[PDB]
Order: sequence, then structure tokens, then C-alpha cells
Amino acid sequence: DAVVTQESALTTSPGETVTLTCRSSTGAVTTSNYANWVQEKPDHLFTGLIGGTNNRAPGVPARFSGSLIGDKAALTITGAQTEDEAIYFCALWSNNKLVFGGGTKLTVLGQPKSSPTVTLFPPSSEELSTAKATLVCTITDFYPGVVTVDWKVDGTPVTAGMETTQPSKQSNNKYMASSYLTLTARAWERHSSYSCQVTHEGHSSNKTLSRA
Amino acid sequence: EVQLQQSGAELMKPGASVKISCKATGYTFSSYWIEWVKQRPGHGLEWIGEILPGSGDTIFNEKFKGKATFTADTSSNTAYMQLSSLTSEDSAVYYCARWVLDYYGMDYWGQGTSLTVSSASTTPPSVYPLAPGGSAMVTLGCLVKGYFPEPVTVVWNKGSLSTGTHTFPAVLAADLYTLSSSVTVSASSWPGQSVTCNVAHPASSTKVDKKIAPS
Ligand SMILES: CN1CC[C@]23c4c5ccc(O)c4O[C@H]2[C@@H](O)C=C[C@H]3[C@H]1C5
Repeated sequence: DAVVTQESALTTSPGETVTLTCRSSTGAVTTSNYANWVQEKPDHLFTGLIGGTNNRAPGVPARFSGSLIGDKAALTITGAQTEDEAIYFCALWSNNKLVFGGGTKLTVLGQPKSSPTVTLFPPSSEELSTAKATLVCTITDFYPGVVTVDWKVDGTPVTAGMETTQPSKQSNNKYMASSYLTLTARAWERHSSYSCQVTHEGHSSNKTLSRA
Repeated sequence: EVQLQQSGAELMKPGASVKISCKATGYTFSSYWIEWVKQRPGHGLEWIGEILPGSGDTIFNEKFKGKATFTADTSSNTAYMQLSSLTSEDSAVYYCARWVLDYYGMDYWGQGTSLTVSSASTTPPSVYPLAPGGSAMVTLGCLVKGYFPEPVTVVWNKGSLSTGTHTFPAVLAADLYTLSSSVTVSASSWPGQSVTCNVAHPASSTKVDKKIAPS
């Protein structure tokens, strides 16, 4: 029951060469493991790319190639295309079992990086009436599509009752997402300043408001 | 034109049994092994097993020997995988994929089948208006909270407001879904004019129109 390891994430720009690896905990990957590389694009659309270490599937672009690098299997993508952004999984046949790697999320920068626009909404009077309070933090127009959100009440971090969505593409190709902080109305009344901070590419955009 | 088409999404209750199909076209179905794969968030990809339609021979990931059963029909060129005694751990997207011997790998994949094993009941959402804290633009929104199952639809001014709209993906909050939608309009159009979000939740057959009024 070998364990297959892959880089969790890599970022490249159009036209560049990027190399992904696939390692086995059992030992060096050999042609006997029939290394496979499959590609998953948005909306879980899978398609095979490489089989038997270096065989390229039908219709697959020539810029994709498989090989072995040292004791690991590798996938090389030359002249990367924006369309090559996806999650790449490798699979090895060992111990009569096909074992998949955890997949590498490949980001291909197909547009300028963009900091997010943050908007913070206070709880509606109608909701407070049910003894509930939900603050909504909308995050739009960011790229790449990866952000971390932190909430603070009067300067102190809060995570209870906090949920954040996965990012999704907007019509303009940038990304959006939202975060929620839900408390009881009574708890919402025990704090004054609420803050939603979104960190993207090492830069934090903050938005706050006061209950009263 | 090789293609593998799988059955649609499934919503099952714990203890039930589901049969997922995989229809092949564009090639000789009996001559190629068909792999079955499980994709569960936080669990990457697991190999369930495979079957060769021509011989009926199978190979299982021992971990799935008492959970899955493989069948195939060379008459209808369809492969099936049945999962028994369903539990929450069985919730995921299942794929069938063609293995080609001389290629030593999987080339074509089915689109995947989403299996949701739950005992939760249909629950309508609560809709609340989202107004600014009372710029050239102004963003308004609507909170659609506590519904099940997905999805819900949100339009603004009965569709009259389409540009500047952002309806976000839903997220789970204590076993129920929460979604929000926002619309950005010229600061001169609101409160000047009216902005209403129209929320619909087909499953519970609920519809709510909530006007966004200055706080
Ligand atoms: C993934 N799965 C595909 C089908 C099969 C197989 C493999 C490699 C080379 C083969 O020639 C071959 O044929 C069958 C079977 O005999 C033994 C293992 C299985 C496994 C790997």
C-alpha cells in the first residue's frame, strides 16, 4: 500500500516550462509502476494525459511529456498555456493496487494579479429580531483566486460562528468569495467594532463597522 | 469519438444502496478495462477497482470488497458500480475511466457522479436584506440562510438588474446552506429607485421578495 506524494501547488506563467513530480514511499518509481498523469479542470472534468511513464494519450498536446527524474516520476509542460491550469494527479501501480497522488494544483497566471474589493454588511433588523446576527463580508475581483479571511471584534480575533466560501470565477474572469460571522443577537450586542480582513498575496484589505 | 457517460447526481439516505452507470460509445466496450474512482474532499482520489467487460473479470481495492460490486452489459455497452450500506463516508464524486493496455494508463474519463448520503430534510431559507452602514457606486445584498438542499436562485428587480450582480457559492453553517448575493448600482439609483432581490428555493418551493431599504 504505497503512499504517493506530489507537490501541493505550483504557479507558473504562460510560455514557461513547469515540472511536476510524483514520489512513492516504497522506493524509486520505475517503469514497472506505469506512472500515469491525469488532469482535472474546473467542474471536475478529468482526462488522461500520460500512461506507462511516457506514453501520451490521444489528442493530448505535444507540450505534455512524462519521464522519470531520479527516483520519482515527472510531468513536464513546456510553453504553458493558460488553459493548462488544473489539478494534476499522478497514479502508480504497485502491490496490485493503483494508488493516486494527492494532486498538484497548477496555477497559470493568465491575467494581472488583483487585490480584492471588500464590502462588509451588518446584520438586518429582521434577523436580529430572531435573536440572530450574521455579518456578511463580500470579496470580489481578486486574482489569483486564493484568500484567507480573519474576523475581529474590537481588535480581538474571532472564529466561532465563522464560515468562508470557496472562491469561484466571476464573469470577468477574476474571483469572488464571501465570509460570514454569525452570533446570537445578544452576543452581537456585546461588541462594538467588527472587522473583516482579507489577506491576498501577502497583502491585507480590511473593512470594519460599528454596531451602534 | 470515445466517450463515457455516467448517471446523474444521487441523494441517498444512510443504509440505502445506489447503482452508478457508465455508458461507453465510440469504441469496442468489451475490450477495455473500466476503472472506478472515488473523489472525496480532503481525501484526494481512491481506486475502488476495475472490470473487463469482455470477460467479466474484476479486481478490487480490498478496502472496497464489501462495499462495491461491478457489473457490465456488452449488449448496452454500459458498466455499473453498486455501493451498498451507504454511510456519510460514501459521499463523494465517482468516476469511471477507460484503461488501455498498450498505453498503460487511463485515457477517457466519465464526467463523474455526485453521491450525497444524508438524512437531512428539505428546509426553506430565511431571506434578509443587506444594506450599507448608514463613493460613486453602492453595493446592496441579500442573505439567504439556513436552507437545504441546494440550490437557490437570486435575481434583482425581477431580472431588470443584471450587471453588477454577484451571487456567491453557498457554504455549510451547522448542517444547512448559507448563500448571499450582492448588486452594485450607481449611487444615484438607490435609494432613489427601488432594489428588490427575488429569492427562490425550488426544493421547498419557497419564494421571497425582499426590498433593500436604507438602515
Ligand atoms: C490498472 N489495471 C489495468 C488492467 C491490468 C493491467 C495492468 C498493467 C498491465 C496489464 O497488462 C494489465 O492487465 C490487467 C491485469 O492483468 C493485471 C493488472 C491490472 C491493472 C494494471
